[PDB]
Amino acid sequence: MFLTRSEYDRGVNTFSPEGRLFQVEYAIEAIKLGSTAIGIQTSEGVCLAVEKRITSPLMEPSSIEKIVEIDAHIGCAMSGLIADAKTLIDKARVETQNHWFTYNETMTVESVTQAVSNLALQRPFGVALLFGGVDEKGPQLFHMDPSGTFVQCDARAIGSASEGAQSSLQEVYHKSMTLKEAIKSSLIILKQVMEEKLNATNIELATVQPGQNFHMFTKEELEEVIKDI
Amino acid sequence: MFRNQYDNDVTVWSPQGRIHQIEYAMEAVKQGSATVGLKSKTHAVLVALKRAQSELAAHQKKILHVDNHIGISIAGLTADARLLCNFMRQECLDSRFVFDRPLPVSRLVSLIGSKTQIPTQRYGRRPYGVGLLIAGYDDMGPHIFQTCPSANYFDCRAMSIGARSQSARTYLERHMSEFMECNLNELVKHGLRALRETLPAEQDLTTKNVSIGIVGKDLEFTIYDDDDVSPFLEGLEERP
Amino acid sequence: LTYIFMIDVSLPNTTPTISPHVPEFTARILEKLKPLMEDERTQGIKLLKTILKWLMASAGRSFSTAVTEQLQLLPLFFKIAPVENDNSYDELKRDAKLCLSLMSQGLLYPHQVPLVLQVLKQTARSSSWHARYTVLTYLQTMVFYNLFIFLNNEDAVKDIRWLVISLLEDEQLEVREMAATTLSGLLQCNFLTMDSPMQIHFEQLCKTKLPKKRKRDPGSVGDTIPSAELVKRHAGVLGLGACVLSSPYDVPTWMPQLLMNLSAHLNDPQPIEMTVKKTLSNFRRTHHDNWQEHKQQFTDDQLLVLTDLLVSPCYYA
Amino acid sequence: LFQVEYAQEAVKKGSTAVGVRGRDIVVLGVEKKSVAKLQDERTVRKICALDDNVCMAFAGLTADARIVINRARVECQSHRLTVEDPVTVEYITRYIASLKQRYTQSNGRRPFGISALIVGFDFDGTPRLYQTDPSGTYHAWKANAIGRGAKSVREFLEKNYTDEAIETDDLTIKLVIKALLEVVQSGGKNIELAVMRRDQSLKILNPEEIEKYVAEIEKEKEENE
Amino acid sequence: MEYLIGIQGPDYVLVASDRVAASNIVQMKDDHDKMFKMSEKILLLCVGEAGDTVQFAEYIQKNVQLYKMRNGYELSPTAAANFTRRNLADCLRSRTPYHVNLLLAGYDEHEGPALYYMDYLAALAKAPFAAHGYGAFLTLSILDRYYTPTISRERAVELLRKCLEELQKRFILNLPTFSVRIIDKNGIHDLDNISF
Amino acid sequence: TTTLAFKFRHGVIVAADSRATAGAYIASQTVKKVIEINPYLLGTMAGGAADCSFWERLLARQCRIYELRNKERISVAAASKLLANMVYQYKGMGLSMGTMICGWDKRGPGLYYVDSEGNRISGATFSVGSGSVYAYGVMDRGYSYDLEVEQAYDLARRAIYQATYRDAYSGGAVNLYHVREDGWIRVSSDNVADLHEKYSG
Ligand SMILES: CC(C)C[C@@H](C=O)NC(=O)[C@H](CC(C)C)NC(=O)[C@H](CC(C)C)NC(=O)OCc1ccccc1
Repeated sequence: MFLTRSEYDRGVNTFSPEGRLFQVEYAIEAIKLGSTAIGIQTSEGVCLAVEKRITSPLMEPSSIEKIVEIDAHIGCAMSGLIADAKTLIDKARVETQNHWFTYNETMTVESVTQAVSNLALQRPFGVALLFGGVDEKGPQLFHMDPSGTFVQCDARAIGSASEGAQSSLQEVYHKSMTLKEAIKSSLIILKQVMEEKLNATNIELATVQPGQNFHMFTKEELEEVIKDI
Repeated sequence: MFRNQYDNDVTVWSPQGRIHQIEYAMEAVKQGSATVGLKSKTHAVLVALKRAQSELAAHQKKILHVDNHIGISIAGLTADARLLCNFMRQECLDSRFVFDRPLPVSRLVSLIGSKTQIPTQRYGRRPYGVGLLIAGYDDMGPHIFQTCPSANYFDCRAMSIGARSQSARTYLERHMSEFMECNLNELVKHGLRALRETLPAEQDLTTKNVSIGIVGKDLEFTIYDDDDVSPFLEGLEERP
Repeated sequence: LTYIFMIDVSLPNTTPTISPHVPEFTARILEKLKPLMEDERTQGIKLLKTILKWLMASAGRSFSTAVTEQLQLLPLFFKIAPVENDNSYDELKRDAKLCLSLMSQGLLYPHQVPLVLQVLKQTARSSSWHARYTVLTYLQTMVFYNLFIFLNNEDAVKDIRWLVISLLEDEQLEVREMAATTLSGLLQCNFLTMDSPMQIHFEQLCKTKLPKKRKRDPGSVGDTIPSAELVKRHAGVLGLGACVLSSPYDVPTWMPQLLMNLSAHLNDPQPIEMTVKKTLSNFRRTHHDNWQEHKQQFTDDQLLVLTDLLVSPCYYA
Repeated sequence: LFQVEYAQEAVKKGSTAVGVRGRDIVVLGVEKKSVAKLQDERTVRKICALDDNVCMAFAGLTADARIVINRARVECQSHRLTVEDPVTVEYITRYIASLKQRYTQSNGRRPFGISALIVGFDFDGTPRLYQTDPSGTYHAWKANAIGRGAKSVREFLEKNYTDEAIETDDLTIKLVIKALLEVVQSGGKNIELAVMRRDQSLKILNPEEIEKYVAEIEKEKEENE
Repeated sequence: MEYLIGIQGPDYVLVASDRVAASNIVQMKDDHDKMFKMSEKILLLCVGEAGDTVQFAEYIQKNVQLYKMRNGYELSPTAAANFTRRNLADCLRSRTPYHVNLLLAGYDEHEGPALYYMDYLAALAKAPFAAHGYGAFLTLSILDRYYTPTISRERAVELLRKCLEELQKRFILNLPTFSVRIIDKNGIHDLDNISF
Repeated sequence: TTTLAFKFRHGVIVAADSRATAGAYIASQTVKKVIEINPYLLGTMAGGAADCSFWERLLARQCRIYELRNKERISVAAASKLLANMVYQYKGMGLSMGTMICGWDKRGPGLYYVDSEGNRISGATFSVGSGSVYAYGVMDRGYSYDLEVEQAYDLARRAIYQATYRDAYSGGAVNLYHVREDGWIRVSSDNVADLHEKYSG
């Protein structure tokens, strides 16, 4: 409400007397104000759900994609402008193929998230990314912060209402959750933040399963899932 | 209202002959979670308490591998620690390629001190915000070292860095005489007890929140996490 | 439309105009907008867009703002408006946020203040979380401007205090945090005065035992809603945190005790852990400038507990 | 942030540009503003051919547009040299959006300041229409408008756009003219229209040709009355 | 080895090229086109070292196409030939030298038909007629004996056929089919391939 | 090395021998001379084994990045040009690579020959390697666009076998792949010794 400014805030590369870097903290918070994205990781599969928020009927819905395929086994959900994450998504895609050429093998999600973090370190970066894929360990989900910290999350929500979604996610999530149950829960949580009827344009749903590659649900496939709710 | 003209840059010297930005960076280590490192005649052990964003989140990794004989625990900005860790790994690999000899830990800590010093003396550079506890085994023996954002480094019989570190340091100083002759199991127990002092009374050490790394005459640096920490944790007595 | 209704005025010693009156026109629009308040709804949405443009234009031109019928249109705007502003909100939502801000910064007659509060209380009870969050945002501007008029009505001060405290215990985290932000600002401007009853209510809510049981482990359950006990604990810590944030640059005599209480709740499960970390971190940054004067209020033992606190963000360690 | 908003103000003041994607024809129409009594209109264009299969209409600062158009044209030839295939409309839009994201200098008005409607046909023969923003966000639209009156034109397009409207090449041209006619009032005097066609070079209709289409829409309106 | 020929008449430029692409002893392709359409009224015929011909010719084509997009008007055939000569000459002393022998045929509304001969050494000469390849030695004389400045387009096709017929009878190499194109005010027009 | 590819009514047929020879030593008889760039594209390897393997693998990496970046598969023409451009940069530096890029794309069935020299050509029938001359004749005499799939498979097997009989540096087994609109399918791997008994019998 009322302004609460301190001399050491907004100092760029200057440590505050406490030792915190305030300008970096403010930048990271602004980055996390994008559209809500929910990822839940289950033994059966990892599911990523995002809100498209298309402005006009004329616009083609496919052109706005918040879920992208880094590789057959890895997919990324982003909150905020696609343009901000374009360089980071490209780095991950180039690294996954560069790794394949050098070692003739798939790159684990943790190694892929570390490479994107290294680019972010080499500077806030302006995006929060959820990387979900099935690797040698199994189905795995990682969260990348605008700061560049990466942690494995059983269930994570990034975006404007992430804090509320995360509390809802905590109560619903259980280790034995099936992929079909996870899809329903993430969409139910997404509906609560959106406060809008779920439709194919409103939400984009993608899943990576151990046998299957990255799959983005088609309009008909999403419609069946939303109707069951 | 009480603005200081001399705290804007690391280059500026205060009229009291102090560089404020270096002191502010030194405080950054205290922001990080507590980490305890102690050494015996044959082994050096780093024990750290990790913290997690949520119950679902895995927990941040305080301890990292630098070489077969060298391991480090980070307190303070993680990004700075990753830059330092990458530098340390390159120096160690270079020493094996050129001399086929594990790089002496003392020489590595000196190189980190040189790298950290340059940001302190140059414009538009923030001093590193990470404090590192380094555990290594060399011909001289097991060694524990502490690095500071100031670029000073210290050889320590035992050291604790991070929030509530002083409580651990009081335990480490009290029982330091026992540490030199302690067996690996007892030395790890002493480190867990010092870390326990940092913890608030309600909270207690758990397999999820504790990371242990040990280097020794016949042991390459090994990081024990989750179930691996359970044998060490079971032996510890209940909180006094 | 603003020009057509300009002649109608509430100015003293004025006869009713022969020109068109705003109250009659709004009543016809309100009846037409009743279905939204499928074809009928779509026709209404187009009408809402035109009327919203009229209210935005009439905010400064109209001699008397806040006509009672115009106040009745506010609940529909609250649900449509977005919690966070964006350029992809489809125009009607973006316009609704702009209209609410212009209406909130409007002079209110003393007679209008009871009526506006009643509409605000009703929308606060509404199911939509966006409407409950928006009511708190509308209240913050509406109270700061026209501050003395609201203060003159004691009943308004009591009702505004109750609405903010009631919204503090709401299920949505975003609304709960906005309620704390409103309370901290209201305490700062002295519209709401920290009192022994207010602190006792927060302390009682803070001391609520967590359930300590998991519905998910047995399974066959879908508890999307957060546990009530966790919401009660968060409301108490959010209330104590708002009191700490009320004085950013000064430590009052009550401040040290509240800080000691906030420190105890640091290890509590999220979202309580995040709230305590942010309040303490903000207190440290604002109170660093005059710390030597601020330190005197704290006893030596109290200072030690505050110094040994980890409120660092995830990027640290 | 402030720079992006300043760029958005420049595009809003720009001449209206409307584009429609049709089954065999993609149409780009831009309003032509009056210049000066002694000025020559040949220099002012606002519709440019990036390549044989791609055409661009811009609303925003003229100087910034020249730099973006030149860089895009050099990229189209470079893509053809490297891959031997005509540039996809999406690829050229992605390049222009990236160029808008970085002016190549820290600060220095990094957003280019031009919003572009890029229309053309892919090697496959799929008609495509895309919109570029100073922010660097690029979207695909069946029909869209940029510049003065864009929001009002879009609503007319949303109601008017239909399978029947895009059924024939003449009808798609007429739809572009009708939408432009709302924002810009005149006959063929103030409107410039370009028809890409399919597997054919971009054609800018002559003033006489645009007037004939304008005359037909007026006759249809009289019949509708 | 590869054969190129051009005849410039009063209102037209007639160009023919062998259509055979060959490896060391075997003809990989018999449908090869050695003519690159730089512009609506300009054709570049390029023969020479493998790789160098495709890369250099494509680079010149893209730059001429770029000039049309940037300025909206096509380069003159004389300007296009001079741009090619400068680029080839700069590469001559560079680490990467292109061994390309080229014929440029074009029609300019202002200057009419133009035929240009450029060797690997980048020397540009305007010619009424010119040829490249080993077969050029055998066919240049036939063109010299019967060429007239006012030759008709039909007679020019007949003269070209006589040179192609000579290659079949005396040339050691097998060049069965030839690609024939004519450039005029109307534009480049493909003509039926002469086959033997 | 003998590798042959022809375009017929039912698709593109790619065939190869399996012999890698250092000097006159037969180092390998099981080498796979066709690389699968993508489920619809194949690349043939002739000339130095390392040169072809590294460059074709690099093309495969570029093709996957193109598919990920543009959300559409690379054309046979685009892949052929990309290999030609990369090898050309190192022209005159001793790389020896003769390759046929065979695949099905939006345009239709596609065959291109790319060489270390820098030749890139498209044709219905191509044969590359030391035994190319022997394969070319048998393939040319029995090749027709209207050939049925079974007849086409036999022509490819016969052309590799006759080439192996005459050429010292060709031998091993005939690896057969058929590119189809659905995608490439591995068809049969037949030892020339087994083929010799069938043909001679
Ligand atoms: C994988 C295919 C591309 C190989 C294929 C292509 O011709 N068949 C071949 O026969 C090629 C052709 C070569 C004789 C020029 N053979 C080869 O490339 C063989 C590879 C073997 C040593 C494993 N020769 C070679 O690469 O030389 C490497 C070498 C260098 C020094 C000593 C011994 C061997």
